[PDB]
Amino acid sequence: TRTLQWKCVESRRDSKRLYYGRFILSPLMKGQADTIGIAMRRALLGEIEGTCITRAKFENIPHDYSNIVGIQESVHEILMNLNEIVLKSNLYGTRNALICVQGPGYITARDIILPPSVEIVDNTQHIATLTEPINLCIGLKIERNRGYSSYPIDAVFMPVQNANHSIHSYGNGNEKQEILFIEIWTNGSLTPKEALHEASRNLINLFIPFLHVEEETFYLTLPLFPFHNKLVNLRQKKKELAFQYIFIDQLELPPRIYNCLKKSNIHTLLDLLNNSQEDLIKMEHFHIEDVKKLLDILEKK
Amino acid sequence: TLQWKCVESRRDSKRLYYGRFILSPLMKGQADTIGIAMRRALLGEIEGTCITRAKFENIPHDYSNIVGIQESVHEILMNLNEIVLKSNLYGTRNALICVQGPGYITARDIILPPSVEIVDNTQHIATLTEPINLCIGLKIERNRGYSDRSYPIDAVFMPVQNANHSIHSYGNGNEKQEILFIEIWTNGSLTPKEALHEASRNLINLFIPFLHVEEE
Amino acid sequence: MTMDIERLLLSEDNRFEFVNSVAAEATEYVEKNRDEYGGTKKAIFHVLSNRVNDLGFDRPEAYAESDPYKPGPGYLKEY
Amino acid sequence: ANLVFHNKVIDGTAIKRLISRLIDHFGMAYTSHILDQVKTLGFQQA
Amino acid sequence: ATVGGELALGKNVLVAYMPWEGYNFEDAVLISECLVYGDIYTSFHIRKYEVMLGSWVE
Amino acid sequence: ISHTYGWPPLVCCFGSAQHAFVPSGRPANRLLDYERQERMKDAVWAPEKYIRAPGGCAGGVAIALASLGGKAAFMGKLGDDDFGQAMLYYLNVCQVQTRSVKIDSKRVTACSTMKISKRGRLKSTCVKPCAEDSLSKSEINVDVLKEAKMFYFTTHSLLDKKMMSTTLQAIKISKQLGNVIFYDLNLPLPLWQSLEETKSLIQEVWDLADVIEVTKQELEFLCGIEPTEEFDTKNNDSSKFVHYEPETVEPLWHENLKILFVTNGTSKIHYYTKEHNGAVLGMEDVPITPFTRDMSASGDGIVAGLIRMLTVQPDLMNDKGYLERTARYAIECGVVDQWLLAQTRGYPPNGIRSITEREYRTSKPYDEPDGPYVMKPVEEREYRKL
Amino acid sequence: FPLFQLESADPDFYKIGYVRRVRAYGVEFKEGPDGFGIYASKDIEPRRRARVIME
Amino acid sequence: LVRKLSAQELQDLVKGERKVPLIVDFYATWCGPCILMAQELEMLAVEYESNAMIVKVDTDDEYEFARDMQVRGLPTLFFISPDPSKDAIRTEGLIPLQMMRDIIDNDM
Amino acid sequence: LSLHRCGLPREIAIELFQTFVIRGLIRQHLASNIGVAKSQIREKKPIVWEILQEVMQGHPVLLNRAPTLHRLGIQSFQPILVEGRTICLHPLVCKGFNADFDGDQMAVHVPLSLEAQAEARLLMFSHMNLLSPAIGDPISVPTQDMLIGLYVLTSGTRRGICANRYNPCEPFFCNSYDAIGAYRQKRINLDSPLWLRWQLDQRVIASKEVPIEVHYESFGNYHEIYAHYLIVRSVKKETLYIYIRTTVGHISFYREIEEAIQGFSQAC
RNA sequence: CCGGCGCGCG
Ligand SMILES: Nc1ncnc2c1ncn2[C@@H]1O[C@H](CSCC[C@H](N)C(=O)O)[C@@H](O)[C@H]1O
Ligand SMILES: [Mg+2]
Repeated sequence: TRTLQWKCVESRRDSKRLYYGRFILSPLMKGQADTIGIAMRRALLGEIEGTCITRAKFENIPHDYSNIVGIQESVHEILMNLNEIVLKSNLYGTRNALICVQGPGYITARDIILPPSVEIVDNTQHIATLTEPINLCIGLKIERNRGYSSYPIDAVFMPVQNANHSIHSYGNGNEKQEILFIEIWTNGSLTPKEALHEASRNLINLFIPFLHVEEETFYLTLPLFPFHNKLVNLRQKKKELAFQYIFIDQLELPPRIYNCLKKSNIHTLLDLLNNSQEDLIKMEHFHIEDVKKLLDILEKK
Repeated sequence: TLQWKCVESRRDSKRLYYGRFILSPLMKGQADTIGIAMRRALLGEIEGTCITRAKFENIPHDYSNIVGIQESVHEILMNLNEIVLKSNLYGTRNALICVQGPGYITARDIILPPSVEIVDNTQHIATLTEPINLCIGLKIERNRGYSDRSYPIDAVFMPVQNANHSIHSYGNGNEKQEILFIEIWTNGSLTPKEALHEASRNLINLFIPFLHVEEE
Repeated sequence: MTMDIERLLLSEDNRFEFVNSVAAEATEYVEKNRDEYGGTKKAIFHVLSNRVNDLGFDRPEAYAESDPYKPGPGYLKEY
Repeated sequence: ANLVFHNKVIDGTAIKRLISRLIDHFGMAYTSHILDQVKTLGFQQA
Repeated sequence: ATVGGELALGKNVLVAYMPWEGYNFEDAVLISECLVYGDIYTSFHIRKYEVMLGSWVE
Repeated sequence: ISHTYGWPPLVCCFGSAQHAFVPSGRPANRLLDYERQERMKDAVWAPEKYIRAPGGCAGGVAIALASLGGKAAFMGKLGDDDFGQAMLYYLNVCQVQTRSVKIDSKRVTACSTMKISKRGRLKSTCVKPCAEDSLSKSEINVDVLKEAKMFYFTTHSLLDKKMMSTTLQAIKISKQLGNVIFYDLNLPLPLWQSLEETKSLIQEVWDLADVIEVTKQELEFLCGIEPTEEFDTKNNDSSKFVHYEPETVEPLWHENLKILFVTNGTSKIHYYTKEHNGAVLGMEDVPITPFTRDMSASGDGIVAGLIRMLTVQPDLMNDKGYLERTARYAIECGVVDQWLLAQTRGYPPNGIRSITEREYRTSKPYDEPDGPYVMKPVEEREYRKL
Repeated sequence: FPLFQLESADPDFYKIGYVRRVRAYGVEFKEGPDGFGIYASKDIEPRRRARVIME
Repeated sequence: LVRKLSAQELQDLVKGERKVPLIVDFYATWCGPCILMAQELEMLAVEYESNAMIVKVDTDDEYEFARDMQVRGLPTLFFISPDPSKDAIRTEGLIPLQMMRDIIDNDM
Repeated sequence: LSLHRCGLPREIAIELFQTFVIRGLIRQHLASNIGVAKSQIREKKPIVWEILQEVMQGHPVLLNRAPTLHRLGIQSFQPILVEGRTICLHPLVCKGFNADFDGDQMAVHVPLSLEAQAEARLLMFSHMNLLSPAIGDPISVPTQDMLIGLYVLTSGTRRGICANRYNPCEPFFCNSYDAIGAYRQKRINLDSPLWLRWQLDQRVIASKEVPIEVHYESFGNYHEIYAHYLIVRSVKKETLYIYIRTTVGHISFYREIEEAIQGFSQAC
């Protein structure tokens, strides 16, 4: 139905923690594919957030470079294994999880007691192996963040492993259209389609602030109310309104003079008073008769 | 909160506008991506209006010069390529030049389609000495930058002459913050604030389709 | 300031004498008003600006400038 | 500035000769800024 | 510095040979953040000095 | 003074400058990805019942059109009280020409004295109207009507008899001066029952309009069609987005009608002419907040985009490609406006407290000692066997 | 508020000098019936040392 | 505290008698400005602990009653005077709290 | 970095300027005495770095490499605070120091008295030491990477048999800004030939050669075609049009130098 | 807080 369409031309789950997806987007006007590709690549590699363990707490360890009797792996190896756990969550904040098991056996990623807002991507991820029945209690800390970073864990938050894109000529140069392909590799915390959608949303949220109102435009959720409060305060101890807040619309001017002031970027009474007669004379359709009648109108105010 | 502001504005002439804009606070790495995308959009995704074709009527014999005109045909075309226009036109329209005789032919002597305006009416086109009527049929188009005996004009659709971005970083310990600066130079057919808004809208329109869904 | 320093030496027969006179003037500035210098205002910069200003060319006092875009106290610009 | 328009090549000998002529004509303060700009341009094109 | 019975003093990293904005001027090397947060070139260093065990001194 | 009329052409928006006032809201269907909705249901807020408002007031459309770079003037009345002055200032700083706004010192802004009958069931029987209902025919600014090339108005102006007379006079005057009349229905709340009296009220203004914009629900109501589709079901079947044939909209057509726009939010916009008809698909998976759930900002943006594109190229009102591009532009404008409103208002947590989307998507630490996510003292451990 | 409230020499005379590194500071050239002359185009504030007028 | 009351209960309340101003909120669950007005009314009821009564009537469930009151949209407030001689005030839109206080202290 | 600036590590800077940081702390009443200020410096308080940054402004330092073979082996720079533990050095001053970035180190010195600071600022800064005292050649000349960049930029068009496969039996731009804008929009390459309208005097370095071809029209106008430019002249009028055949690279080099001069002139 | 020896870096 749509003239410009997008579709997933290939989806592949090579492993539990490595997803692949290729997407198409055609037809694009010449130069649009390059902009979309570069912005999408930078968003995928830098703007997508992930969740991972950032802090693990032990109880009977002198330092992270020591061993535990009954566990094959040292504390450093356990921390390295904990750093490789892939989690998924849509929420922010420093959630905490718990590892509370008794050996012997294998401690996999499905042994983590997670809060309801966090999920495990790969159940089979290894943490440690218990050879004898020793107690093992580990308290974990999980938060959602971007980029990368009780023993601290060097957490890498980027869930997109790699990205690629290509641009191909659509065909005859009627409008010299183009075809865009995008390849995304993720770690399973989100699908390549989810990564594409999240990158689009993040880019839009990055570009949309310029479409807001400029800083220091309204008087300081509902910009109307603070100015109403200012007017209410001005009603008591009557001091009238400043010329900056009074616009030339509310002053009775002939339509020609109003248009002349408007296209000269004159909007408020303060701007009108700051203007000089010579500058207004420089602007056409504005003769000395207009100058004197405008001065009379301002005097009447 | 994330806000933007214009920190500098100037108008050196009618065809040279400058503006400097700010955007803060931003996270690490965001300002560079925003600046790159905005610069690309400003340089090529903004539509401009230019004269793309000229037809010489009154039988000029298809020679290098016309009797009574100081400037040559190639010189006239080069002069026409320099005229700055703004419009909202869709498709292609036509403009005409009909100057009676001796005097100076400027942009002011162009009969324009409805939506087309002229940024500078003092732009010179041709000089006439002897009283000969000159008939030129101009073809006017509106296109993106990245996009019968009639002489073509190699128009470059660049309303934004130049664009730059710079990053200022600040921090006190573990919390950082960066500021984005964007400089825009336009040829007067559009203000730097208008250029910024148009670039943002074009980028957003470029990234809307990835969120499209289809009827089942 | 580099252009100003070059301009000031265009009228000096000896540059060593110029440096000595600038140092003496800065020393007098520091002795007269000790607490005004050492921070955002430097005595040698003030001397150079005054010598440039004495010719009739307006310059900021001691070439003292700050960043209007600092996001509040405590934030230090990272190069 | 009445600069000549080089249209052939800028090699090591040409840039050394050009800088020396700029110091004589413009001075060390002007040429110090020209060197800063040319350094960026050469790095940007490499 | 030994893997599988062989001397292993370094790492295999993706490398390009091109000038990049003067940050590899003369003999400088420009590297990626992946080598940092990936712990590709992280080494343990231990001094000796003639305090509780497992303490973070400063 | 036709030589002082610049570009773009001026647009006169006739009506009331209300503050966050919604005419009505009908059940609606929007295009959505439901796998994402299921996945992000704990972080993305959605209404249990999707109900869409057709838009807002004429002042909102004037503000939205100005934000698009168009020239907009608001014709209406405001009081001299603090609320009226604040509303006038807000319109002024939004680059809306307020020289056609009449200021009345004897009227109260957004307040009407009402006489309730306390014998039978209570009626209210409006006695003294509000400030933005008392614009007389003599207070109509004719200069802006000469300058303007398009006249915009809504059905909220036909509720009061004096307001209806003023609206009729303004429409007729604009028609004499060769303006294009844009009628945005935006059916008010009391008119959604007894279709016959709605037709009786809007019959005269309907025949004086060159461009008419209605919602899908409004078109079904005016054509006597009972919605047979299903609401609030997690799918995107084409029965929810049906392009009615020109025969369905045939009874509503008249001699001077040029374009009829049928909008389904930003999901789909249908355009009808006497020679071409079609629809353009859009996008409605924008951020929505309990403070922005009515989706009236999208309607205002759509109408503003339609007006902007129709005014910039008025000779292409019959061009099919230009109509498709206009519909796409209106969809984009509505999407942008809804996104901006969601960012500005923020989520619920003048007494008005709001939290950002970042705070809304922040969970509790779950560090309760009784919780199963904290290292309890060794007395109570409850190890699980491997 | 701003709203409520001897001839100059040939510009080419100074322009031909100006394009050849002639600089005049705070003064303008004026012509009268007697002849040419140099007059202060503004108020020259007395500084510590002598002020440069022309070069 | 604002209590959700039906058409007949409001019938009884107005046909009865009271010594305090009555503010009736006409709202719908699908309007965001209705939620903002609810926050404003909750703050006002905090300010007016017992000297005023604020009630809410759902428009979607009392559409005929809302039409009988000439409610032309949402949010809409009705200020009912305890004195039968005085007239009721209908406010359209998200009016500020100061207007509410001015109405209650001037024409209530 | 600028030619007159260097980057100082935070630890080196706080060590060298310790007394000045103590004075800055005490002066604004943020330290009770010298001991309290020293304790604050030892704790790396966030306000110590503000005072250090303030007091380093306008105070030069002297850098020095180990084998000082001539007087340019020690130079003065304006220190700025850079992150890390390394000294940031300008690339154009490495030849004077005989320094490369493969393990070299430098010593930093702080002039304390006002006379020493004046000497360092007015005699030892790199912007007044552009010439070598041995014979007078420039010492801060672009080298290596910058030289290759300039050589590639100013390497002109492919010509002759390296441009056309067969024996031949280009865009015209009003100004250089149009040509560079077309280059930005990927319409032309860096070394693609183009014709540039020239509105100045003939100042293009070229071989002293007569025109290859003169196209004389019977109406009076004649076109003189040289190897690198085209000149249009007439016998009726005094008009004279010049078009230069060049690339974007030559235009870019000329604009870079011209804009450097104009910006320096405007900034003063 | 003194000197020898060995190994290195530029
Ligand atoms: N104070 C004075 N009063 C009248 N004439 C003067 C004068 N000082 C100089 N002149 C005249 O000016 C001449 C010097 S050249 C000075 C400018 C000259 N008047 C011109 O218009 O070109 C002398 O010939 C002298 O006659
Ligand atoms: Mg070395």
